[PDB]
Amino acid sequence: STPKKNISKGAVLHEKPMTVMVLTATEPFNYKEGKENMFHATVATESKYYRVKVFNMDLKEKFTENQFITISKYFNSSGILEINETATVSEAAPNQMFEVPKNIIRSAKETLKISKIKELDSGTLIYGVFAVEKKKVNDKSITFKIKDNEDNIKVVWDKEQHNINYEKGDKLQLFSFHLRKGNGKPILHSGNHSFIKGE
Repeated sequence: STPKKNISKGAVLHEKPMTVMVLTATEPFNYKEGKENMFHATVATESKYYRVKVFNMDLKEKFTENQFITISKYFNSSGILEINETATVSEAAPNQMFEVPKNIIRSAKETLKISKIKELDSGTLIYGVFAVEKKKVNDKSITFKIKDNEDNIKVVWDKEQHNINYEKGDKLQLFSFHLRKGNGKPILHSGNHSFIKGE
């Protein structure tokens, strides 16, 4: 009876309602064959921004820029908000609304330096806008080398390569990539919810 369907392993349920303002939301996309589409979103309170993964497509209309929504029975997976059918998502009441500080909006849309990304814990989910230095396509994987002014890192995508035709010099917007660290150079690797988009 599946109230944790599509939800990450050790995600914590939050029953208390939280009002947020929607900052950004991607289009729905297929992340896994046979599964309902999902989309990525970023959302903010007065004190913080959150990355959001929503697995219920009945909610896309709720996730529009500058809309205030009240969310309850959502899951928290190491700081990432995950929303399925269990959640209640309603239009916010006027007195639940608020001003979002400029610094919160800025840091929500900000891209970390690659050198700084490598300092995060292994398993940290990575988001951001990066320039492509080069790419290698083989049959089983696409391997990007992304760079900024100071550093570079390898990005591995081993899922469907239908719309991953980006080229040298293009900027990629990455969503929910896994930072992998261990015996060797850190890499970013695609995972279940990984998504790439231009612009």
